[PDB]
Order: sequence, then C-alpha cells, then structure tokens
Amino acid sequence: PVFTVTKFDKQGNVTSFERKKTELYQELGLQARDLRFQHVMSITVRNNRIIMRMEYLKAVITPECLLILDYRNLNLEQWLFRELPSQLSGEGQLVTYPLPFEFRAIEALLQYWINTLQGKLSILQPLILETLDALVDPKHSSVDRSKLHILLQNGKSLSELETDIKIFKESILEILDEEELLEELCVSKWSDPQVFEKSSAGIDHAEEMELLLENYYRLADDLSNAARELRVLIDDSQSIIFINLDSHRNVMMRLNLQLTMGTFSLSLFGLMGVAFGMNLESSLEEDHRIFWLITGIMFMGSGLIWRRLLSFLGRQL
Amino acid sequence: PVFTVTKFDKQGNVTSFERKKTELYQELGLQARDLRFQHVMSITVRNNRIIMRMEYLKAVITPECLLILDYRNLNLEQWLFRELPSQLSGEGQLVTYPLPFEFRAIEALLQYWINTLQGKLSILQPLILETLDALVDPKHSSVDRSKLHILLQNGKSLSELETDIKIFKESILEILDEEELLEELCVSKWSDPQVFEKSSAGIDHAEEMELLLENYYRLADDLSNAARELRVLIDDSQSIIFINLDSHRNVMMRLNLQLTMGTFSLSLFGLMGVAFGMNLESSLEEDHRIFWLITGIMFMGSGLIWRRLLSFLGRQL
Amino acid sequence: PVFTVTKFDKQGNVTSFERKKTELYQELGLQARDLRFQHVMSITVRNNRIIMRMEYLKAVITPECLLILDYRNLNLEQWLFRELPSQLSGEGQLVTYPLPFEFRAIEALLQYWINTLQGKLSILQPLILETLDALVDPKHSSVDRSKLHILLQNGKSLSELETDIKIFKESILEILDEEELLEELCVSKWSDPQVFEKSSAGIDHAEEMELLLENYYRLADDLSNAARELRVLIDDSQSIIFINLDSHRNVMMRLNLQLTMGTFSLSLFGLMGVAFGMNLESSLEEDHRIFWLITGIMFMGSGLIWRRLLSFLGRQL
Amino acid sequence: PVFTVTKFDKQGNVTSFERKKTELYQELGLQARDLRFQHVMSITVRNNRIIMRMEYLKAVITPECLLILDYRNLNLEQWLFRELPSQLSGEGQLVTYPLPFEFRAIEALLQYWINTLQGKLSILQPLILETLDALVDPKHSSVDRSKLHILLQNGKSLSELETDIKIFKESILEILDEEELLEELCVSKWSDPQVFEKSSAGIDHAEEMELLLENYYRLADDLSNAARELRVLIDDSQSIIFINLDSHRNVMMRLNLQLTMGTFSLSLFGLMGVAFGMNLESSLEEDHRIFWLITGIMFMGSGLIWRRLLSFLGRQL
Amino acid sequence: PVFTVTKFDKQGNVTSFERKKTELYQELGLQARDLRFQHVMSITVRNNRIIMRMEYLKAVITPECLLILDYRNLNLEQWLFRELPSQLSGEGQLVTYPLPFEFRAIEALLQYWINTLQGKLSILQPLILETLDALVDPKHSSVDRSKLHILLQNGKSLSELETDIKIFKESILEILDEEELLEELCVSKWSDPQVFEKSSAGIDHAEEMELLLENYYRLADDLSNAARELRVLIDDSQSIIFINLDSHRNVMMRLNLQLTMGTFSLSLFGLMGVAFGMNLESSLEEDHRIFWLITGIMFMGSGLIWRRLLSFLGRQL
Ligand SMILES: [Mg+2]
Ligand SMILES: [Mg+2]
Ligand SMILES: [Mg+2]
Ligand SMILES: [Mg+2]
Ligand SMILES: [Mg+2]
Ligand SMILES: [Mg+2]
Ligand SMILES: [Mg+2]
Ligand SMILES: [Mg+2]
Ligand SMILES: [Mg+2]
Ligand SMILES: [Mg+2]
Ligand SMILES: [Mg+2]
Ligand SMILES: [Mg+2]
Ligand SMILES: [Mg+2]
Ligand SMILES: [Mg+2]
Repeated sequence: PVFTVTKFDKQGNVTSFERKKTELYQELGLQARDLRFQHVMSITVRNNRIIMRMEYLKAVITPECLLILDYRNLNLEQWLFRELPSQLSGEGQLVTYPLPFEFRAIEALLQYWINTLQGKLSILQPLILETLDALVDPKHSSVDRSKLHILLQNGKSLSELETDIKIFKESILEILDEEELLEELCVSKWSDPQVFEKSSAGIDHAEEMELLLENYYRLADDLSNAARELRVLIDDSQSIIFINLDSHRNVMMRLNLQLTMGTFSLSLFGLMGVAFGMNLESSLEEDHRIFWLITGIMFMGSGLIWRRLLSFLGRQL
Repeated sequence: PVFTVTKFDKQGNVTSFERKKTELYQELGLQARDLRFQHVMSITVRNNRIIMRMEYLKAVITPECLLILDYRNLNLEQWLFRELPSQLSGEGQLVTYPLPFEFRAIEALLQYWINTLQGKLSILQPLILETLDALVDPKHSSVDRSKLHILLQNGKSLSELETDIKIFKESILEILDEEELLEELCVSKWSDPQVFEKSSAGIDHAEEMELLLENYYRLADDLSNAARELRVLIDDSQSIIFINLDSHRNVMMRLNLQLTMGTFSLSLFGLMGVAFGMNLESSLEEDHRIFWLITGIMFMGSGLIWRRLLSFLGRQL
Repeated sequence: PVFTVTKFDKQGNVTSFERKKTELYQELGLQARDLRFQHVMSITVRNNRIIMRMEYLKAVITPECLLILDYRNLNLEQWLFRELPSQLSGEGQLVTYPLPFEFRAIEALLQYWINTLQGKLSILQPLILETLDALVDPKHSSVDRSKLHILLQNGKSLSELETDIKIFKESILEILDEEELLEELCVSKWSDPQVFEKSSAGIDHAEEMELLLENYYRLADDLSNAARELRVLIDDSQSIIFINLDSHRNVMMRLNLQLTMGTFSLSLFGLMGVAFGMNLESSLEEDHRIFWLITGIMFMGSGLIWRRLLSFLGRQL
Repeated sequence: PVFTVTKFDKQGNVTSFERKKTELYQELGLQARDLRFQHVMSITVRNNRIIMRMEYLKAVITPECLLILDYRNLNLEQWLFRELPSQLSGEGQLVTYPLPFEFRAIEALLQYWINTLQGKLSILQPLILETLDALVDPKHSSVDRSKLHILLQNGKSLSELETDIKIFKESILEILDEEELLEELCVSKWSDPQVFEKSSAGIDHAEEMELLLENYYRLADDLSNAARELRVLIDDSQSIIFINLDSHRNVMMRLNLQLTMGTFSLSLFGLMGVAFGMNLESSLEEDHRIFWLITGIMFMGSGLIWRRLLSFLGRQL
Repeated sequence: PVFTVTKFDKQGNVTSFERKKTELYQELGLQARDLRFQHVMSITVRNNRIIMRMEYLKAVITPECLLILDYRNLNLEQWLFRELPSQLSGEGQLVTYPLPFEFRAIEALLQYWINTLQGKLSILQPLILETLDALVDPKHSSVDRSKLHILLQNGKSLSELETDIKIFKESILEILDEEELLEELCVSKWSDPQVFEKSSAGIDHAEEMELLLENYYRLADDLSNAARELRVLIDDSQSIIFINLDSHRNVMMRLNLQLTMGTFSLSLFGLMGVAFGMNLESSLEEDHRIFWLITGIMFMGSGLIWRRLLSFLGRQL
C-alpha cells in the first residue's frame, strides 16, 4: 500500500510525502513485521529504530529524523506543523543541554500523549461531577431520566481512559525495569559509537533516559489516581442515591398508610350509616334523638379509631 | 486406544491417519505421561518435542513435522486443510527469513488460538452491548423479562472467555520469564547442534523466539482489556437499571399517594352525605336551603382538604 | 497417647497397628514438634522424612515405607486398603521408570487430595447451577423461600472449597519456588548418597520431582478457575434476580395505580349520587328527566376522568 | 517518666519494679528512639536487644532476661505470673533441646499473641454465625431491628481483627524474607561469639529460628483464612436477606393488588346501586322485578369483573 | 519569575527573601527541570540536593541549609517560624547523636507531613463515625436527608486522604528498596568525602537513613490501615441501612395490606346495604325482622371475612 509520512529532520523542518510500504522498509532498514502497528500501546526498538504507537499516533524515530505515519483524518495538523517543530528544533528551554535527537523526539511524543490523556480527564471530570452533584440531592422522589444516560456514557469513557493510562504506564515501566531496553533507546550512541562518545559531557546516558521516562511514568501515575478517585466517587454517589430513593419511598409509604387508616376508619363507621339508609323498617325512623346520636358516633368513632390506628404504626416504629 | 493424527511435514503436505497411542509414544520418542493432555492450557517441551494443548486443539511439534491430535468432530477442517498448509509452507510473507519449522508451527498454532479468542469476543460484545442498551433506557417501568436471560447467559460466556485469555497469557508468560524454557522451544537447534549452527545468520535465536511469544502475549493482553471493560460496563449498566427501576417506583408511588389523598377527601366529606341519607328524622328534611348547602360543603370541602393534603407531601419533599 | 498407624512398605503391603507417640518419634527419628500436625495444609521435610497433612489425612513418607496416621472414623478404608496398595506397588503404568518410593508415595497422596477437591466441586457445581437456574426465571413475583437456604449453604461450602484449593496450591508452589525445598523431597538420595547414585539413569532428579509437583499445581489451578467462575456466576445470577424482583414490583405497582385511578373516578362521580340520595328537599325529586341525566353523567364522567388519569401516568412514562 | 518492668531471668523468676526511662536506656544499652513503642505491631532488633510490641504488650528480650513494659491495667497477671514463668523455665517439653533464652522468650511472646488473636476469632465467629442464621430465615416480612446493630458491631470487630492478623503476618514475614534480620534474632550468638559456638550441636541456628517464625506465620495464616471466610459469609448472607425482603415485598404487593381488584369491582357495580338510591324519580320504583334483577347484576357483575381482573395480573406473569 | 524562599541554616536561623528562578538555579547548582515541582509527591536527589514536594510543601535540602519554596498563603507560619527552627537546631532530644543537617531536615519534613496526614484522619474519623451512627439506628422509616450529603463529602475526603497516604508510602518505599537511592540522601557524605568520614563514629550511615525512612513508612502504614478500616465501615454501615429501610418498608406494607383487607370486607358486605338502600320495591320494606338481620350479617360478615383474609397473609408467611 502506502504510508502517509510526515518527516521531521534534526532542525525541525517538516516534509510530508507518500511512500510505498515495501520501499519504506528498505529505506528505514526494517521489516514488514516491525511496522505492523497491531498493538494499541507499544514502544519497541527494532534495529536502531524507535517504533512507537499510541492509539492513532504511529511514529518511527531514526538517528537523524522523526517520521509520523497515518497522520491524516486525525486532527494531527496543529500539533504536527506548529507545535512539534518548535520542540524538535531545540529552541528555547536550555541551550547548555545539547541532547541527541532521539531524546527530543521521545520527549515530544511522550509529552503529546500525556496531554491528550490529561485533556480527556479534564473533560470527563467536570461532566461526571456536575451530573453526580444534581443526581444526589435529596429533594426529589426520583432522578432525572435523561442524566442517567449521561452518567452511563461518561462512566464508560472513564473506564476506557483508565485503560489508556494503565497501558501507557506499563509500556514505560517495561523499558524502565530492563536496563537493556533502556539502553536500546540511545539510538545515536549505537549508530555512532565513536562520534557520540566524543561529546562525553553527560549529554545522554542511562540517567538522562531514565529521568525522562520516569517523569512521564509519574505524570501518568498522577492521572491514574485522579481517574481512580473519580470512579470511586461514582460508586459512592450511587449508593447515596439508593438511600435517597429508598428513604423517600418510606416517607410516601408512611403517608399512604396514615391516609389508609383514615379511610378505613370512615368506612368502618360509615357502614352503620349505610345500614341505617336501607329502605327497611328499622323501628327507629320516628325518634327525634337517634339521627344526631348516630351521626355523632360515626364522626367521633372515626376519629377515635384513626387515633388508635396511628399509634399502631408508632408502636411498629 | 488410537490417536487421529493429522501430520504436516516441512512442506505443508497434509497426511491423515490413525495410530495406536502405545506405538505413537515410541514413534515420537515420548512417554504416556507426556501426551496425557489433562491441562486445558499448556505449552511444554518434552524431549525435543513441543507439546501444546489449547482447549480442544492438541498438537505436537517435532523437528520436521507438526501433528494435530483429536481433530475430528471439532470443525477443524477448513483451518487444517486449507489455511494451515499455507502458513506452514512458508509461501509469501518474507522469503529472506528462512525460520525453522518450529517457529512456523508455533506461530500458526498461537495465531489460530488468538483468532478464536478474538472471534469469541467479537460475537459476545455486540450481543451484550445491544442487550444492555435497550435494558437501560429510562422509558419503561420494568425491563424485558426474556432479555435478562440473554444477559445472564452472555455474562457467563464472557467470564469463561476471560479465563481462556487469562490462562493463555500465563502459559506464554511462563516461557517468556524463564530463559531455559524459551531456549527449549528451539527444537531444531538441539536436534542438530551443528547443522543448525551452520546457518548462523540470525534465523532463529533467543530474540526471534521472544519476539514471537511477546507478540501473542500482547495480542492476548489487548483481549484481556477489552473483555474486562465489557464486564465493567455490565456492572455499570445494571446499577443504572436499578436507579431507573427505583425512580419510576417513586413516581408511581407519588401518583398513587396523590390519588389516595383525593379519595380520602371524598370519603371524609362523603360521610356527612351518608349520614344525611339515613331513614331517620333529621329535623331538616323540610328545609329548602339545606340540601344545596350541604352538597356545596361536601364538594368544596373535598377540594380544600385535597389541596391541604397535597401540600403535606410537598412539605415532606 | 497413641497413633493409629497404617504402614505401607515398598511392595504395597498393608500393616495396621498402634504405637505410642513417644516411641514413634524415636522409631521415625523425629521430634514431638515435627508431628504436631497443627497446620491444615503443610508439606514439610524434617530429617529425611516427608511430613504431609491434608485436612484429615496425615502421612509420613520414610525412605522405605509410607505411614498414614489417624485413619479411623474418616472413611479411609476403600482408598487405604484397595486403591493405595496398587499405586504404591508400581504395577502397571510404566515398567521402564523405576522411580523411588518417595515419588510413588508423594504422587499417591497428591493424587488423592486432588480427587477429593475435584469431587467436592463436582458435587457443588450441579447443586448451585440447578438452584440458580430456577431462581432466575422471570416468571414469578417472588423466589422459592426454601431454595435460598440451599444457595446460602452451597455458597458457604464453595468458599471453604476455594480456600482448600488455594492453600493446596500455596503448599506446592512453596516447594517449587525453592530448589532446596524441592531437593529435600528426594529422600532416598540423601539416605543413600552412593546406592541411589549408582542407578544414574534419570530415575529421580530435580526434573522428575518438579514435573510431578507442577502437574498437581496445574490440576489445582484448573480447580481454582472452575470454582472462581462458579462464585462469579452466583453474583451475576443474584443481580439478575434483583432486576426480576424490582421489575415485577413495578408491573404490579402500575396495575395497582391504574385500578386506583378507576376507583377514584367512581368515588369522585359517586359523590353526586350520594349527595342526591340524602333525605333532604333537593327541589328536583319530581322531575322525570333528572335521574337518568345524573346517572349518565356519573357513568360517563367516571370513564372520562379515568381516561384522563390513565394518560397522566403515560405522561410520566 | 517511669517504666513498670516485669523482669524474667533465664530461670523464669519473676521480679517486678519501676525504673526511670532515662536510666533504663543506659541499663539496657539502648536509646530513647529505640523504646518509643509507636508502632502497633513491630519486631525489631536494636543493639543485641529484641524489641517487640503487640498492641498493648511491649517487651524487650535481652541475652539473659525478658522484660515486659506497661503491664498494668491490661489483665496481664494470670499469663505473666503463672503461665509465662513455666514456658521460660524450659521445664517439660523436651530436655534434649537446650535452646537459648531468646528462642524461649520469642516463642512465648509469639504464642501469647496467636492465642489472643485465636481467642478473638473464637468469640466473634459464634456471635456472627448465630446472628446471621436467624436474620436469614425466610419466614418474616422484616428483620430483627436490634440484631442489625449486633451484626454491625461484630462486623467492625472482625475487620479490626483482620488487620491485627494481617500486620502480625507482615512483621514475621519481614524477618523471614531477610536473612540478616533473621540472624539478628540470634542475640546470644552475637553476645558470646565463642561461648555460644562451643555448644555447636545445632541448638540454635538459621533453621531453628526460621522454623519457629514460620510456625507462627502459618498459624496466623490459618487465622486469616478463617476470618476472611467469615467476612465473605456476612456478604453472602446479606444478599440472601435482600432477596428475602424483596420476595415477601412482592408477595404482599400481589395480595394487595388482588384485593384492590375486588374493591374496584364492588365500587364499579356499587355505583348503579348508589345511582338507584337517589331521591329522584327513576320511573322504576313501582316495578316488582327490578330490585332483585339489579341486586343480582351488582353481585354477579362484581364477581365476573373480579375474575377478569385476576387474569389480567396472570397475563402480566 | 520569583521563588519565595524561607532559608534555614545549620543553626535553625530563619531568613526569608525572594529570588528569581533563573538565579536560584545557579545558586543551588540545579537546572530548570529539577525544580519544576510537577509531581504531587516526590522525593528525589539531584546533584547533591534533596528535592522534596508534599502537596503544597516544596523544599530543597542543601548540605548546609534547608529552603522552603512557595510558603505564602498556605498557613505555613506557625510551623515554619516557631516549630521548624527548634527541630533543625538540634536542641534537646539527644546530644550524643550529632547527625548531619540532612538527617535533621529530612526528619522534620517527613514528620510534618505525617502530622498533617494524621490530623486529616483525626478529623474525618469522628465526623464519619457520628454520621454513620445516627444514620444506622433502626428507629426511623427513612434517613436524615441533610446528613447523606455529609457522608458523601466526608467519603470523598477519605478517598483523597487514602491516596495521599498511598503515594507517601510509595515515595519512601522507592528510596528504601534501592540502596543507591538511599545512599544519595547522605548529601554531606558526598559533598565532603573526607571531612564527613573523619567523624566515623556511626553518626550517619546506611542504617541511620534506613531507620529514619522505615519509621515514617510504618507510621504511614498505620494511617493506611486506619483509613482503610473507616472505608470498610462505611460500606458495612450502608448495607445495614439498606436492610433497615427494606425492613420497615415490609412492616408498613404488611399493615397497609391488613387494613386493605378490612376495607375490602366492609365494601363486600356494604354492597348489600347499598343494594337495600335503592328506591325500588324490595318486597321486604314492611317486615320488622329483616333490617336488624341484615345489619347483623353485614357487621358479622365483615368480621369473619376479615379474619379469613388475615389468615391468608399468614399462610403466605
Ligand atoms: Mg481503552
Ligand atoms: Mg527483550
Ligand atoms: Mg473457561
Ligand atoms: Mg522447569
Ligand atoms: Mg398501595
Ligand atoms: Mg378505597
Ligand atoms: Mg476451608
Ligand atoms: Mg526453609
Ligand atoms: Mg335513601
Ligand atoms: Mg485493628
Ligand atoms: Mg534493615
Ligand atoms: Mg488526593
Ligand atoms: Mg534511579
Ligand atoms: Mg430495593
């Protein structure tokens, strides 16, 4: 096929072209299996070439140049053509530390990925915090139906972000743990064992590579703790939501039971009113002191039975 | 008994026959304990023979041939006779890497198992996603009864798939961790310490075996993260289902309580209508301005008591 | 006190007797602290003697004999007198592998314990599967009261079985990890450094002991995964049970609310029927076109209010 | 200040006195930072002195004596003056193993703490088992209100006990893992490099110290599994309690809905009875075959509507 | 920019000033990347300087002085100017241990952070305990709405505190695990390899640094267990809250069902009273022994049906 290559030289100059994969393997001195890019996160060195893939960002770091592959249709235009050249050129920062190009390229790629991981968390966190805050207030019998889908979607994005940080840390820690892997990153040292050793002023050794990789492992470790705390907060907030729903359930069920007692009291003493309303000879239809006596009994009796019933639920706490 | 053997030579030729287990041990130079195949996942080397079992796939890799055992009644016909010979023959790919037959056979077997593990996840994931998506919508008082059995069955298949990936990774990592185990896989090297060493051009050494095994450990590690995220999503979606069920429970319980208040108001003020309907002398049956006054009181009184009761639940939030 | 000893010689002959603990220490060349048997799972070697305890099975493996202690009232009669002698005698299997008696005794004891652990799971699994299957069907408002106690008891037995497998694996892995511990198991080698070394044909070395112990670690590892999946299935099934109970709760609560609306509609429009049934002058008792008009209003009005109320809950989704 | 010291010599003699902390540091050859006792669990050796703290038990093991500090108001009277002297004196047990005083003192202190940890579990376990057993029976609509506080308190004590076992195991495993730490416990060896080496009969070496410490690590490991299983059982029992509560909730809700259907049927067909009871001209008050016809319709119609409604919930499963 | 520096010399004298970052790098012999302070918890040594950050506390420990950076608007006035000088001066404590300034500065900084971590837990624990205690009492149908927000906020602060302790332990354990990292803390040793070695009386070696760092790892380990137990107690208490809410839900639902049975009984037998109240010829309006017979049937029949219905729910347990 073809690889859309954006090539940065040691001076930060940007050249973009297109080359066949078969010809690129010979030009880079690699094989077809080296540039398969079939791992979502991987930082490997194959024949003096640093091959890194971070999700959509596939790059190869050569002794003298940095190549970005498959840079189209991925919003890799502002960083690639305006921010990346400045970092690779070495301008500013410190002029007393002329580190090799591999250190500048590895730092630029690692910094870029830690920025997208940080940016993803800086967007998820306000969304989850604002959705959980209004879902957890104990002032409603129910919850917002639409905002539960937001929490479900944002929780899924949080778990995918947690994996992205986790596999970023594993890739860096794999190189840090093994000294041979860490030494392989010093690409210019092996390309020129004599020219690079001439400037033996501590420009790049095992310490400088370890310091660079440990810096981004700790930055990603900060992301892991912040993303893990957010996931813990989601679980804690949902448990408070469950107590809120089941507490107002009991409040409405107590009011319903109190009103049920009142309707039973009226029905119990309204039965004698219904009984005395039948069109049968009650032998009392002529008395003038029976209607008001029964009417008083029904109203007072309903009140007394209601008061007695209300103490029944109070007895049941 | 007998072993149904499908034998592939160094040229990919397929020969199928049947041999007694006792005779196969002598032919292979093995013992009865070596070919017990009592472990669901195992990759061991016994006397210059690579013995691998992956669930139903049992294979022995010899210096010059690959044997597949118990290949019947397992749908091992398309891969065995059409896809496996092409991979073992070495055609295509790279003609500049004449790797030994053991590397080709190990890669073909490891690739096949990572494809079935990937295929199992590629089927479970859409089924779980589509069942969870329609179970979680907050537009129904209840959930689909039949689709809960689908989620239960698919969740069980997901946990069995998670174990299959987990024990696949452990088997590969066991060989990767120990250099002696990794060196044992170089079967042709030990069979011919001089003939194999003649082609000392980096065809097969500790790096090539490590690169092959690390490739499939990372492919299975990708499967572990994808299957673990799916299990996390199931738990997150069920918690949202619980909030949905308990929120509409509170909505229906609030409507029921509001209607209960209305029926109590009618019953409370309908008692005086029942009282005035008895066949007793009320001393008011002749007045012409008492019927409409009481009728108005009952209807207005029911409304006022209902309005007062509705504020009672509003006071209870 | 006394130890009920069942002694098996190198030929598998069974002798049972009773000896005092104090005399047994001198006969075995051990101490009182060595045979305390105070650990539920332990495989230790003390002065050229392999001392193993597996729950109720306490055994000491000597250079020339195997002793089983406290074999009474534990159903250790079929295995001890019919199955164990055959395995220790070395008959069958392979006649070309004259392994020492310690290998035969360790294998027989380890095989026996992996069989009881497998048998315990082969009984728990059908019981849990059949109880969960009928508890999870979404065709009942509630669950079987009696079968919840079965699940509680079987879940407790599953967790105790999980610990039995876990501590069995730890005991084997402790010996496997340390080469000195693994070498101590070669009891006959240290008893006869010259006689055993005479048959230097690979009968028993570090590989044969490691292969035997790794075989039973992997068999127990299979048990751990099967028992862990069952525990995961219990948790998954209970969550589906909770959704089933809370979905039929909402179905019955929706039917109750729909019938509550119908009774309120009848009560609301039955109040005018009660109002017109009082024994007061309504100034309409003589008209012939008022009774049927009011009766129609009550029945039609109840229907219209019921239809309007039914749309109210539909508005609330 | 002052330290309340209970001193045991090599013969088990008990002497109790009080000494200032400043003078005790010089007498013991220690510093103020060594005897801070600010760690709840700690077993450290500082200048040939074994300093151990186990919650309230603070002890210093010297070459020739064992000192217990802060032994007042802690029920340390029966063990200190009646049980501890017997163990330290070396009487009974084995007279052929004249182990140094440090081994006897370490064993006595470690045995005492494993007894209090075992005793705490032997009290919690029956309390939790008896509370869970009667809370889980499916014969009550609710649970015992008072016994939920017992489970909450006993669960809190179980988690504190789990930490006590966990940090006891970590303290022992720290010494076991490092050989230098294990060698420091041989206090008499370093105090008298020549006198102790004279009795080179295996009285105390790296094996005897390792055997003593591994014995109590495994005893505490047994406690960890028993306490962990109890915590798992609490969680399993509570989930069964939730199913019990939500199953009888559905049973009472089905009975209430069935009775609600019956009251609606009476109200629906009682409306025509109320309609025919108004004091309006119905044009049917003179017929003799209308009263019983309507009365039959109301009673039969209520039954038919009730039967039809009962099938409605049966349709909803 | 500028760094607000509070400088403490070897005598504890406090000097506060303001210096530009660029000039401070040259004065301290460091680089811009060394003082980035972009890690929430970090204890690193860069060119004979101990650089530590603990949340808001950023400090650099030099051979002869301790510098605190960004000390404004953080309540760092009482500790900085009244408590810190006393600890750094070396007054009191022990005059026989003239440890270097780095040991005094590291101890003062580590002690300060363990005090703020302890103080945060000493505030959270009473707040959570008092909120959980009154939320868990089984004497209310519901829970306090306002106190659920307190538990949610305090649970979030507890999880952030748990991370603060966790990363404090990781930072200390990283130095403890690696001897080279631990040796780098001995700043005065490398600054003066001969002057420091002159006082070879055990003032500061690998043991003294290890003892200081292990002391604060164990103090933070105590905090981890106390904060972890509190989080476990929150989860246990919430599960008891759920049982309390669902038990009183069943109690109120049983009372409501018992009263529903009573109202159905009155409605069932009140239908014959309504039937006999219609203005139709019942052919019984003249009999004198029919009114009281029907009235008795309605009242007795309601009681008998109610008693029969009450046994129905008793049959359903
Ligand atoms: Mg992801
Ligand atoms: Mg490698
Ligand atoms: Mg499986
Ligand atoms: Mg091996
Ligand atoms: Mg109700
Ligand atoms: Mg009613
Ligand atoms: Mg057990
Ligand atoms: Mg050992
Ligand atoms: Mg009337
Ligand atoms: Mg504790
Ligand atoms: Mg140490
Ligand atoms: Mg934090
Ligand atoms: Mg380092
Ligand atoms: Mg519930």
